[PDB]
Amino acid sequence: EATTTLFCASDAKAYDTEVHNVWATHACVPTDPNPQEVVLGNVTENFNMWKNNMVDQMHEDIISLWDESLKPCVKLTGGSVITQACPKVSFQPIPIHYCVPAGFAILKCNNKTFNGSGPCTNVSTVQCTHGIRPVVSTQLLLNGSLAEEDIVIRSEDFTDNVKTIIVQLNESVVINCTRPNIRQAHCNISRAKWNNTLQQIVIKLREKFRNKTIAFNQSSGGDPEIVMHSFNCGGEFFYCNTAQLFNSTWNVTNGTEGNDIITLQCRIKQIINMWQKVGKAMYAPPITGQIRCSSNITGLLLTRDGGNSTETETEIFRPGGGDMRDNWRSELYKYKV
Amino acid sequence: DIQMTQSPSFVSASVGDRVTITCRASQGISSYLAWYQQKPGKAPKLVIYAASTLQSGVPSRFSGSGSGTEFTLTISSLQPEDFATYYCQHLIGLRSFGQGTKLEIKRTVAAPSVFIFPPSDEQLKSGTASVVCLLNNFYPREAKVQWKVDNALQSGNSQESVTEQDSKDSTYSLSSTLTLSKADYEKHKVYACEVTHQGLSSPVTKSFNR
Amino acid sequence: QVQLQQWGAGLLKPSETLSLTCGVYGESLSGHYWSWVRQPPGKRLEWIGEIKHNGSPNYHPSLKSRVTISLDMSKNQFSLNLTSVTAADTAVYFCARRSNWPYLPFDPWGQGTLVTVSSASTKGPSVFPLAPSSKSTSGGTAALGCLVKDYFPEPVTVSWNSGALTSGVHTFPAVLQSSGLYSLSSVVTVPSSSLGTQTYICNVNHKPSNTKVDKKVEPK
Amino acid sequence: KKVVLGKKGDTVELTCTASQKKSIQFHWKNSNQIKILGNQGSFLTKGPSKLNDRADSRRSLWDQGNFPLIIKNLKIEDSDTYICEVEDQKEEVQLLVFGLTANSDTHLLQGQSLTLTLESPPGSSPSVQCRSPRGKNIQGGKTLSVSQLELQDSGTWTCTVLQNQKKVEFKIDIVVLA
Ligand SMILES: *[C@@H]1O[C@H](CO)[C@@H](O)[C@H](O)[C@H]1NC(C)=O
Ligand SMILES: *[C@@H]1O[C@H](CO)[C@@H](O)[C@H](O)[C@H]1NC(C)=O
Ligand SMILES: *[C@@H]1O[C@H](CO)[C@@H](O)[C@H](O)[C@H]1NC(C)=O
Ligand SMILES: *[C@@H]1O[C@H](CO)[C@@H](O)[C@H](O)[C@H]1NC(C)=O
Ligand SMILES: *[C@@H]1O[C@H](CO)[C@@H](O)[C@H](O)[C@H]1NC(C)=O
Ligand SMILES: *[C@@H]1O[C@H](CO)[C@@H](O)[C@H](O)[C@H]1NC(C)=O
Ligand SMILES: *[C@@H]1O[C@H](CO)[C@@H](O)[C@H](O)[C@H]1NC(C)=O
Repeated sequence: EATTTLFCASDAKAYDTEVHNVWATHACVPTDPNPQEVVLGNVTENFNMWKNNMVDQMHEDIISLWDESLKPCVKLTGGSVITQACPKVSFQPIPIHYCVPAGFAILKCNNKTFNGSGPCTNVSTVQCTHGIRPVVSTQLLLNGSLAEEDIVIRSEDFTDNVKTIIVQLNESVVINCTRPNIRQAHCNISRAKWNNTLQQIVIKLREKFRNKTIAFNQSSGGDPEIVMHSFNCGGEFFYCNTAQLFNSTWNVTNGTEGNDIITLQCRIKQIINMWQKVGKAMYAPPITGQIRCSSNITGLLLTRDGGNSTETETEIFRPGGGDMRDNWRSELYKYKV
Repeated sequence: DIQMTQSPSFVSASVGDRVTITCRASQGISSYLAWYQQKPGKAPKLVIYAASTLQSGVPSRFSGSGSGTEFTLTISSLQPEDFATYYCQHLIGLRSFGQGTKLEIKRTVAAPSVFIFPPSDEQLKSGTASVVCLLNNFYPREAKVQWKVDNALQSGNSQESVTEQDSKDSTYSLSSTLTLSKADYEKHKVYACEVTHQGLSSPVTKSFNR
Repeated sequence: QVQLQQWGAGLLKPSETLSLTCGVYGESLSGHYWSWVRQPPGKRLEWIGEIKHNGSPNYHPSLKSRVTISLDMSKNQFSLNLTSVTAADTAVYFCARRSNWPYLPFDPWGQGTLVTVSSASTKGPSVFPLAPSSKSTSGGTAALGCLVKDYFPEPVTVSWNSGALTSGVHTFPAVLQSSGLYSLSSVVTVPSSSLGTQTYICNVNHKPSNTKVDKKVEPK
Repeated sequence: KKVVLGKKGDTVELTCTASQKKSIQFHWKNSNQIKILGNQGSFLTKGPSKLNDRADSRRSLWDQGNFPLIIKNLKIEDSDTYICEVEDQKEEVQLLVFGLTANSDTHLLQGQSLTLTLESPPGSSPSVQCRSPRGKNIQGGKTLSVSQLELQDSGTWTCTVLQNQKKVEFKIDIVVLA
């Protein structure tokens, strides 16, 4: 195990005046080496996604992006007020391949069903990572990587209810958020497909907790970026209520909603809470033009309640998130420098 | 956009002397820099990449250092072949280069041989007058040429042409063509070309009467 | 070893298209990028763009709407398009190979191809004498020459006495006039005592219009 | 085993200082390991507790290495052992809220009695010492009674409850007609 400053790789377009392409062109390289990954037969290697120094470096890179990219109108940080120009700019995350310099190497776990922590009896040697988009969101991981086999749930400690459960889906669920043109938005999720998706998540949770009843609930409360599904779509911050998504009971039925497809009440806020460090930030009014963005729910961030005393009758899970590091561990769990 | 400025733009050093050219960047670029050697009528040649990593084949006398904004390309001992134009490149981003630094041979200062040639009678027939001022065999290259028609400073109506260093005495040669119209030329009298050079104790003026 | 050769039309006109092709000999196009870099007369280099074997190009911001780089994987060659060229496009275009990270420097390079965009029409040069004089005798050294004015395109060859005279000859580089035509002056320094005993004749040739001129320069 | 006393209807702040001056991950939990309040980077998260709508923190001290547990509108049933899990470590603090009410709320007369009642949780036996606006002192356990009230007893009484070396203050307005 070692730690060195890694570089990155992207198909960034210099001619594109969008923040991700501009930054990547100025701080990355098209690459790549060919053709495959050097497989290591009969070699076991231990991994630890919940302590990978790769995520920390990436986290600082994602932050450094927003700093020179989205310029807020007002910035409140530790009793400090900062006002500045806030021009609107195209904002679309671009896949980034973090590569290792000369001298070191990157071990990749080929095991399709890998929890992220433990022995891996099928590793390899890669020069750089795969396509990883800087998706900043909460509750629902967007535009990530699907599982090659079954859905996989991960947690630094399933026992500790204060920990996050990084869920990976094997089948992507499409979500359509559009602002018609008032300044209000709404999202669309196939009720049929999303159902079975919850089913799959349930049988996995029920499996990890020997024998209990799985029941989803809305957010227990907190900040608007935690209570609702917060995400960036076209340089705008959306806050969509997902009380309809996480409201089902598993253990023989309970509550089924219909109406063909699910529609979530959403809205755009100018005053948001910074995800980088502690503080707030106000931005410019919504764009007069229309905003269409269709994303892909390939992952979920859930938090378990449970615990207390006197046996168990049922478990409860809620849409979690917040720490964007969890969003990177869903893509960098099978890598090791 | 990041700007790449090199300094100096014109280095005068004798063979065997130690030379060091710098390249400043407007913004931080870590170690994404390269250096190239380009000779007249030829393509640039990769000297040192990764700011301090020498290219395969490049002599040991070539070295590089720096990181962030300030960079340096140093040659321990110069050789007759080393004298050329060097460029610095931002390996990424817009891949912008620098204005380049031209390294040339040094010799003892020599005062220019100033001459002036009035337009020909045959040329005045077409309807154009070209007055030429010649600075023959002079060093250094730096020299100021001012045109004066009836004791009036000219501007925007003259061009200069400098030759390369002579293979022998290593000197320069500059010409200055004051282009005027047939009418404009035949409505004045004196035509002088004041020359200012380091080898001269005072500016020398050569003029003629039409 | 690997060598990058370049061919194509150098002399172009406004609104026309630039089409240059760079051939590769000694190496395949696989596993390597191929970029074009131009350099305006007396200016810094400029990265135009580079294409990958996958087909995904990467042009320069201000040149995307014109530049188009492709790949001829059958002949191991790549081209460079440039629609609607102007006077600001006059430069020497190069072609270089760009390896993969961490190795990024452009290498090898091409010999380059000089490109000039002008609307001027082919015209023969006019040779005017630069007669030596007494008010030019600098230390027993008189100066004389010929004025090759108004000609297009470049270049022009100027010699003295069929090549017999070479010492003291200074043929200044061609200059671009505002009339779209080029101008050149070829001077030579000779002993003043040999002005009335030695003959001096300049030889100018302009193949683009087949114009040879042998004019004698007599003092006044 | 650090004890803190609070008042019914008031606000209390439970300190949780880290080893370093940096905003990190923390979480507050009661005796039954019930999630009360924590964080996820730079956001605030609340748990499924009865103190949900009455719990908050001062995020302006997070970067300074402090993650307080502020509980407004305190209630008797909020008496429990609260733990702050930060840096793989646990800080334990016990919270006791009592309360003290008089015998009546109507205006009393001179020479009349005034009884004070201390409502305390099971397992605690504190000590109350109240003082009248004239200086009249009285001490006891659960119940305190003054035989007669003077005209100078009219005003604000100050009763101090002592528990686990700690002490909380109570002020009661008693009006004695002339
Ligand atoms: C995903 O999982 C579902 C349910 O377990 C299964 O039916 C399907 O084969 C899996 N594959 C996909 C399509 O990736
Ligand atoms: C979302 O948009 C896709 C097209 O990208 C469409 O096929 C799908 O039906 C939409 N889903 C919903 C729930 O409207
Ligand atoms: C989800 O399951 C319930 C119960 O079987 C049912 O009411 C609902 O229609 C199901 N969802 C589908 C069809 O996606
Ligand atoms: C979730 O919250 C709702 C609304 O308060 C409540 O009805 C339900 O019991 C809670 N628990 C579950 C498992 O849904
Ligand atoms: C997900 O990817 C699609 C296509 O690249 C993009 O349009 C969309 O904005 C992405 N979603 C988010 C939340 O960035
Ligand atoms: C979303 O999911 C669909 C179905 O898997 C897929 O075809 C599409 O490429 C995915 N990505 C985006 C950005 O929509
Ligand atoms: C490239 O551009 C040239 C110039 O316009 C044009 O002739 C040609 O069709 C284009 N395509 C190819 C394959 O060269």
